[PDB]
Amino acid sequence: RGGAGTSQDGTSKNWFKITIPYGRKYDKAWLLSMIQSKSSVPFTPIEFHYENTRAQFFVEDASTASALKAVNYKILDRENRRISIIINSSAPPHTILNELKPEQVEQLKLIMSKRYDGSQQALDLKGLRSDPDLVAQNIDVVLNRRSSMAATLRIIEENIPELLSLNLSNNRLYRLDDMSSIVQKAPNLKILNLSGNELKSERELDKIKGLKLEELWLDGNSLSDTFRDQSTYISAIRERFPKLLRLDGHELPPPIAF
Repeated sequence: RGGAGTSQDGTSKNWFKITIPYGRKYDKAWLLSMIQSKSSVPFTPIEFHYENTRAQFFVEDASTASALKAVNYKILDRENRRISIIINSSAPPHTILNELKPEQVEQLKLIMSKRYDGSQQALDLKGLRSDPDLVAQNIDVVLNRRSSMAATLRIIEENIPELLSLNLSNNRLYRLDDMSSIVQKAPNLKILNLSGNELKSERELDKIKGLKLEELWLDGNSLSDTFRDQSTYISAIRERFPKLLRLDGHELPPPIAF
């Protein structure tokens, strides 16, 4: 019965992840022998596995896991470097789990660099699906999904803290919640896009609102056939993005102070 880790969640279970930076540079048998010979207590590798250049295994007993953190910088390999143990709390064996793992990310950062420009900050991050490089690479970075879009923005934040544009059309993407943060990450972002995408309810622009968009786009989206004339469009849209100046490529009449 219930005492310290039952099949009924919210128990004294608690799962972890050991991830060893630069593991696959050693014998799955050696490395695991040492990360023991120095461990206060014995343990039990749960679903060990490599990933690019790392090795990472889960644990259960919160006590076990934590006695490995003391194995940190203890083992000392061939070339004479120090093994490094990164211990982190987490979900059980490959729980549902979504997102992109460290590699792909530090890999996505590349498509962008070769995409973002410093002449005009034009991060023509357009149609990423149908795109070479990542093309053929299991690289299913789908910006519509919070996950990608997430990192996708973390990089803009982390590397480009002055972006002035962000062509992002066509990328079959609907809910605009996820990229809600951009307002903080992409301040100077003046222009933007969402063109030929998939946005029915203009009520989305309400989310990404905070962008003083001295220019925008928004056609191709269902958001089209759901309005009166090009006037209800402008008049609506124009709200969230007042100082708006251009749109979908056509001329947009002057502002209107008071």
